[PDB]
Amino acid sequence: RVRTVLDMDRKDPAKEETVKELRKDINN
Amino acid sequence: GVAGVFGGSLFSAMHGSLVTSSLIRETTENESANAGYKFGQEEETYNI
Amino acid sequence: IGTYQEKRTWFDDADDWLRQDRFVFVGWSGLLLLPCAYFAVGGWLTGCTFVTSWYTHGLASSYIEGCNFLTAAVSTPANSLGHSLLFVWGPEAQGDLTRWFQLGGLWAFVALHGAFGLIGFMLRQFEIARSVNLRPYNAIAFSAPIAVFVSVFLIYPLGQSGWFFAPSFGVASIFRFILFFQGFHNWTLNPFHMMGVAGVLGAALLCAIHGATVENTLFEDGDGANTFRAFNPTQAEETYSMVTANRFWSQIFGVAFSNKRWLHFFMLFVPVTGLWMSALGVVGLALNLRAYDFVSQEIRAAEDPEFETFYTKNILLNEGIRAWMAAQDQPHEKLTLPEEVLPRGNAL
Amino acid sequence: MLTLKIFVYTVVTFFVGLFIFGFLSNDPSRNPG
Amino acid sequence: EPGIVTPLGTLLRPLNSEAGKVLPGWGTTVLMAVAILLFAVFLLIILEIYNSSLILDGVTNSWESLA
Amino acid sequence: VNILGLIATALFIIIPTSFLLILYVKTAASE
Amino acid sequence: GLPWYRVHTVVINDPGRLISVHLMHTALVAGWAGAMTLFEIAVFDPSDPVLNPMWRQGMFVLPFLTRLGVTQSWGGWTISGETSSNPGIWSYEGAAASHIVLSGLLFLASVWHWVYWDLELFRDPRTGKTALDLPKIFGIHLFLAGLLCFGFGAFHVTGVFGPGIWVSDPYGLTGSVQPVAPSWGAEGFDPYNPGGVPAHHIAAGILGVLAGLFHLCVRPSIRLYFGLSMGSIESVLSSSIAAVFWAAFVVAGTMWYGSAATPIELFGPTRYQWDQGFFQQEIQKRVAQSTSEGLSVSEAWAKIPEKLAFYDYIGNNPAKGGLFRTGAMNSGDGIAVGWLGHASFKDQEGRELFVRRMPTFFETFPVVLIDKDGVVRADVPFRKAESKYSIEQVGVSVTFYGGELNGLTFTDPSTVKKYARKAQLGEIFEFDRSTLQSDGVFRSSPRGWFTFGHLSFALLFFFGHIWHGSRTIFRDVFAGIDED
Amino acid sequence: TGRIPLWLVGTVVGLLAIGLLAIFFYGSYVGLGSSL
Amino acid sequence: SVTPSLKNFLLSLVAGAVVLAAIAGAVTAVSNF
Amino acid sequence: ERPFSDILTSIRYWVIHSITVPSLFIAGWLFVSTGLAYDVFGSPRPNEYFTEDRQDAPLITDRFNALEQVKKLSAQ
Amino acid sequence: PVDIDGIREPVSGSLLYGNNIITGAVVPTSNAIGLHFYPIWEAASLDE
Amino acid sequence: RPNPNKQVVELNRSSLYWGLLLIFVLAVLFSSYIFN
Amino acid sequence: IFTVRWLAIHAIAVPTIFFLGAITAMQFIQR
Amino acid sequence: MEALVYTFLLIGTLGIIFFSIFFREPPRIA
Ligand code: CLA
Ligand code: CLA
Ligand SMILES: C=Cc1c(C)c2cc3nc(c4c5[nH]c(cc6nc(cc1[nH]2)C(C)=C6CC)c(C)c5C(=O)[C@@H]4C(=O)OC)[C@@H](CCC(=O)OC/C=C(\C)CCC[C@H](C)CCC[C@H](C)CCCC(C)C)[C@@H]3C
Ligand SMILES: CCCCCCCCCCCCCCCC(=O)OC[C@H](COP(=O)(O)OC[C@@H](O)CO)OC(=O)CCCCCCCCCCCCCCC
Ligand SMILES: CC1=C(/C=C/C(C)=C/C=C/C(C)=C/C=C/C=C(C)/C=C/C=C(C)/C=C/C2=C(C)CCCC2(C)C)C(C)(C)CCC1
Ligand SMILES: CC1=C(/C=C/C(C)=C/C=C/C(C)=C/C=C/C=C(C)/C=C/C=C(C)/C=C/C2=C(C)CCCC2(C)C)C(C)(C)CCC1
Ligand SMILES: CC1=C(/C=C/C(C)=C/C=C/C(C)=C/C=C/C=C(C)/C=C/C=C(C)/C=C/C2=C(C)CCCC2(C)C)C(C)(C)CCC1
Ligand SMILES: [Fe+2]
Repeated sequence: RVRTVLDMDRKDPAKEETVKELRKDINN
Repeated sequence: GVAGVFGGSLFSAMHGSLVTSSLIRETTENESANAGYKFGQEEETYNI
Repeated sequence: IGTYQEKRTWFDDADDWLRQDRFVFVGWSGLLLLPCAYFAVGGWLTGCTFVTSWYTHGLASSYIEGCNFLTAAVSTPANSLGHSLLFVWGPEAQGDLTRWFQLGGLWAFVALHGAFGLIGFMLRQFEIARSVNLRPYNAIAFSAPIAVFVSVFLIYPLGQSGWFFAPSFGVASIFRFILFFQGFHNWTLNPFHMMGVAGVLGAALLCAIHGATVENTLFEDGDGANTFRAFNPTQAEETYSMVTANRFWSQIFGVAFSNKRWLHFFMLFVPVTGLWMSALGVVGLALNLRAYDFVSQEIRAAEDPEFETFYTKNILLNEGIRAWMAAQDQPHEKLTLPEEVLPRGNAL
Repeated sequence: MLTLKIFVYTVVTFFVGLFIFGFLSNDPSRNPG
Repeated sequence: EPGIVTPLGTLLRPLNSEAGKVLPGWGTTVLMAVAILLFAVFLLIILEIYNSSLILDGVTNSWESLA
Repeated sequence: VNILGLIATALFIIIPTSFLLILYVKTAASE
Repeated sequence: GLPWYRVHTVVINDPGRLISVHLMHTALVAGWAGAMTLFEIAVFDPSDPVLNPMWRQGMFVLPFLTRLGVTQSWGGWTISGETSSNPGIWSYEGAAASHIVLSGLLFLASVWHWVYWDLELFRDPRTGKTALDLPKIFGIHLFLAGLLCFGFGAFHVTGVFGPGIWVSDPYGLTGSVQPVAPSWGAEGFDPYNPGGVPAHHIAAGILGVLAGLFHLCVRPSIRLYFGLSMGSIESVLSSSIAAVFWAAFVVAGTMWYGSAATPIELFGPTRYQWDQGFFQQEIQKRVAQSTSEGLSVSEAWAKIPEKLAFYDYIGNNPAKGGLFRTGAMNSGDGIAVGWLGHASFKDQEGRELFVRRMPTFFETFPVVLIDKDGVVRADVPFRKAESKYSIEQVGVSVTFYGGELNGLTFTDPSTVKKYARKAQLGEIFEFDRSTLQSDGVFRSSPRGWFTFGHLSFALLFFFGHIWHGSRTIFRDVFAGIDED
Repeated sequence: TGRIPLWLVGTVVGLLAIGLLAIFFYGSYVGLGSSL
Repeated sequence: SVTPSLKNFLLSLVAGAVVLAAIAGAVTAVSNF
Repeated sequence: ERPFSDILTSIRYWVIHSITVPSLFIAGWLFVSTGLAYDVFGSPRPNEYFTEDRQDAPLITDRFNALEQVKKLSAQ
Repeated sequence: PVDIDGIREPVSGSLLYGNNIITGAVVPTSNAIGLHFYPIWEAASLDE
Repeated sequence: RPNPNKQVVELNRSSLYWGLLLIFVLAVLFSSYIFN
Repeated sequence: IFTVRWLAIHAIAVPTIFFLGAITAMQFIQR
Repeated sequence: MEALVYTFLLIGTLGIIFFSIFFREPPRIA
């Protein structure tokens, strides 16, 4: 089971432009 | 100055194109049109 | 048409009406030029007047916000929208005109309407030249501005991550675009902007030289000190001495034109070639195929800590531009660079 | 270095004198008109 | 001069025979306009899908479509 | 680029120059 | 007295010598294809499909040969990395030899069609003057083109008779030439869906045949005949130039953005995979899934394929290149030898730190190590005086999981700074640069060069459309004008 | 149509245009965009 | 239809057809006066 | 077409336009002053750039759902 | 090389000292000179 | 029997000078980048 | 009247005057 | 060796300029 929140919180520091951050951003 | 160089380019292209287009037919095909003009033509070779 | 004209059709009536020589020639090309160009210019004016860029670039870029003619600009949309066409009915704005303004859709509106307006204007030049039976050299010349517009406002943003890196329609925004190109692409060192600069400066030189030479080799043709009155539009003789001009420039400069047709073709030719070369260079930049560095000099400087040229100093300047402009120029990157990582000289 | 300086002074004075005394020698009458 | 006569040329003559023949009026220009209109709409749909301005039900428009 | 660039520059100088010179010589001989 | 830029107009009114010169251009193109294939095969290293694929070595026609089905070679090596049991006559060398022999045959045919220019086929049967029935010619050649398009779509690519085309997984790890089933639904217009390629080339092809049967049966109307200047070959030239530059724009766009027809195992990754973290997200998702299974970090990273990590490197970004940075990607950066592993940076507190990756725009990027909550915790400062987030001050240590350095931890500040600088570029790899004397600046992948070349050609051919079409419409006045 | 001579119309329109430009500069020095 | 974006696209096609027909009808009406 | 000099020197033109040019000018002044310009074109007022929680510049950071994002980022 | 900034950091601008046409230049006078007149005979030697 | 469309190319000396100047100026411009 | 020139003049005049009024009103805004 | 190539190119350009000035084709009047 993958923690999507931690996945996004790992991609954001290395690359804020990642599609992980931008997808469903208003939901956050 | 930028407006001046851009206008220089624009007006150079515009004037050259207009004069080249208005160039009256003194030379037919199979050769360059520059042969129609002569250095001592002492006349306007283009329809102003 | 050729064998016979057959019968008059409704197309014939439309052509006859559109081709009338009224004050503003509409023509068939008008149906594409007038609406598109009108909407492009009106959109630019509305954007520079009322629309803001607070949600797109986090910048105030309208008159109603306190900007003047220099700093107001129809800013390009946010980078997260990528290369979305940003239709007012699209999946982004979803019909909300106010939010469509807020999202930056006005930039896409203006850019697309302007592109089709340029197409319509070249079509207008072709149509008018065909009507008066002239070789359409001015449309061929106008191909160069179309190439520049296509390569800068369309090809370049499409090569990048989105419309965000396109030139925003404004004065200071264009200046930002220029400095961004210097900092990131090292656009000055690119031989294609070199050829474009040479073409534009040579075109200005030719304009000035031809004007001055004609105005200073005029035949008398009149008794007034105002030489402008001594000219008739329908006269056949040339108003200036070509022989005198040729002799003057031959003895001053070394070489001189001897053919009016060649002279004016050269005047047409230089700026068009310059702009086309610059457009090719901008395509290369769109792909980030930048002429950034001379690897031999970089390697020599790395091995030799005392070898310095103006090129290396320019590289340092580019590095400074990039580092100090990245944080606020590209907000989507979220670059919170501490002041200790920004490159900086001594005591400055 | 003194010899170079005096040589350059002589050359410059010669050319400037030629200029000054050439524009004086009835120059305005040297037109076709 | 009459030219060169060859078996292939004689075979292929009818294809190039009727050069210049036209139809009176506008002919099938209206149908051409309809076809051009439909093709423009089709290209618009394709560009919309690729540009992601037209989200479709079964279209992902991403590298995940390789799966 | 020590040799490959040298060959490229040399060919770019030589080929068009030879073409132009041949054309000019042919023109001047014919007319 | 033709000027040098008008010489090739001598064949404007001569159909036979037009055939001859077009044959000569075709022969030259085929000869270039064969010669380029031979050169590429000569200078190609097939030993290591991982970390040294075709797009690393600057191969340009090998991607297309592999894309359309040609995979093996007479040298005993396969582009997929297996052994060539029987490459057959359609190896890379076979294709090169075939295109070369075709070039020679076209040269001979060009000579013949040049010598015997005055063929009666080109004479108008009624008037006796030379003429070409351009509508009928377009009908015939369009019918042929549509027939060939349908044949290629239905038999090739589908594998009914042909071999198929290159199909890969979304992450470009396991790709090969496979038959493709057509996609008849809306998903056939998904650019990244391979099934669109057959179906399109089927349906469009069918239409072409029908379109041919129209533009071959129905003569154009008089108003349209004179309006579009049908009957002048230069009008055809203008329209063809326009169509070809349109196609060039389309192919350049579809290769820069990537599609089912330009796989990353043949042309390399796109810049939009680096920009959006296409591979980084997948790698981290696999690592997280393995961790959730109970594995340690070392095992989870050891489970990562090296090719997937290699894709997650900014050196493979096509937009990290130079116009005059020539040659193979191996010429700028060394030949990849192995994956060092994944570098995890941790401060003396134990807070995990991530190195900010270099964006595609930046030639040089400062090194910053960022907290999970997007708070800068360390960096390699430019001003070592009174620094605030220095490596030594924060005490950052780097531990490598997987790869060559597995379970190795470095704590000395120099090594940590070096590895953080390397990690800002993506995954860290070992490069052998002595072999090719790599200078150390990134080159561009073949997809970048293709896009640049065909975009420049597209612009120049837009000018060609403009010029040759203006000459078409204004033919009467382009010999000169009679004043007003 | 000789009434209201064209030079008078031109002078009045030019005065209005110069006044508008002066108002724009004044607004540049006060209110929004005045840096205070 | 199925997707709201598709419905918006179709309505955009309808609106563009409407404005194009308006331009054509206007030019026809003015040509026939 | 009447020459521009004849029209611009005609009293009829001026008496026609002296109630319409000021009407357009006053319409524009009212459009700005009554707050309609902000309402329709969405430019925030000088007291609406920053909200309670957003004390920095906004960021769209989303392709779809950008309508909702810009609506929640804009002044409420 | 020429010490353009007067900080004893010479800048190379000639072809013989590893420059190409694009980077090569005639480096401006040293900042230590300022606006002072600097003829050849003023310098102690050609090297200076 | 001979092809009537035969034409002779001409190149006056001014065109030769223009071509040589173009070639050498392009070489000057691009040689720095080719050697890199 | 309502000729083509009338439309061409009034398409760039009425919006121009409206925007001039708008900008003049903007000149008298206090933050 | 690069300096030699650059010098040769500059010398060639200057020689072309010299020939185009002093060995030009005379401008033929009429
Ligand atoms: C397949 C496309 C195509 C074709 C069939 C033609 C055909 C023709 N063109 Mg055109 N043209 C094209 C594209 C094309 N052109 C494009 C894209 C442009 C924009 C750059 C032009 C711009 C152009 C101009 C300005 C003129 C023509 C002219 C002509 C006519 C004479 C050409 C000639 O003899 O020049 C002779 C060519 C040479 C002496 C060699 C020049 C060497 C060039 C500069 C570099 C060499 C290229 C390289 C070897 C091959 C790579 C090209 C390839 C990769 C695309 C001829 C019928 C002339 C004309 O109108 O006739 C009256 C003319 O004035 N063309
Ligand atoms: C559009 C077609 C095309 C494309 C996309 C490519 C792409 C590629 N080729 Mg290739 N090639 C082509 C056509 C093409 N080629 C043709 C027609 C030939 C026959 C001559 C070759 C022969 C060839 C060889 C022998 C090699 C390649 C190689 C390569 C790869 C190295 C990158 C590169 O090109 O360096 C950079 C390209 C450039 C710097 C060219 C820039 C273009 C400038 C702007 C032209 C300006 C010229 C200027 C006006 C004249 C003055 C210059 C003068 C001083 C000399 C690359 C993927 C190399 C390789 O990878 O080996 C496998 C290799 O060795 N190609
Ligand atoms: C910044 C430089 C620049 C500008 C502003 C400019 C402007 C113009 N050039 C024209 C013509 C020409 N330009 C030519 C050559 C050149 N022009 C050049 C540079 C320029 N030319 C150069 C360098 C050359 C040399 C190649 C030729 C040969 C012609 C003509 O024949 C033609 C003419 O008759 O001149 C008298 C005019 C016809 C345009 C028109 O109404 O389109 C129709 C209106 C449209 C398409 C709407 C504009 C939409 C644009 C594309 C996008 C939106 C732009 C905003 C509204 C404004 C943003 C402003 C900010 C960026 C500051 C126009 C005044
Ligand atoms: C006292 C100062 C002396 C220095 C002046 C130097 C003069 C330069 C003249 C060279 C022109 C070369 C073209 C020859 C060809 C030539 O000139 O033929 C002479 C030609 C006149 O010929 P026609 O009028 O007969 O042309 C019609 C023909 O098509 C056949 O009728 O003049 C021109 O084409 C325009 C003048 C050149 C425009 C200036 C050239 C700028 C290039 C500068 C190069 C920079 C190099 C820097 C060094 C690296
Ligand atoms: C966007 C959009 C639209 C369109 C709109 C339009 C088209 C508008 C128009 C607009 C306009 C059309 C505006 C105008 C403006 C103008 C102005 C704003 C003015 C300016 C001027 C000035 C500022 C002046 C200056 C000066 C003076 C003061 C002094 C002397 C000199 C001079 C004259 C220069 C539509 C519907 C599609 C819908 C969607 C959106
Ligand atoms: C005769 C014959 C034969 C054959 C032989 C051979 C061996 C052939 C081959 C040939 C070849 C081997 C060919 C090739 C060719 C090549 C080409 C055709 C290419 C060219 C190139 C180009 C054109 C390029 C250009 C450029 C550059 C340089 C730079 C950049 C840009 C560009 C890319 C544009 C045989 C036996 C069959 C028998 C029968 C007869
Ligand atoms: C450019 C031009 C124009 C015009 C415009 C305008 C807008 C004008 C205005 C003008 C003006 C509006 C002027 C004014 C004048 C005034 C005067 C000249 C006065 C003076 C005063 C005095 C001298 C004295 C003072 C005093 C004192 C000292 C003390 C106390 C008392 C008193 C205050 C009395 C036109 C359209 C015609 C057309 C042509 C061109
Ligand atoms: Fe003139």
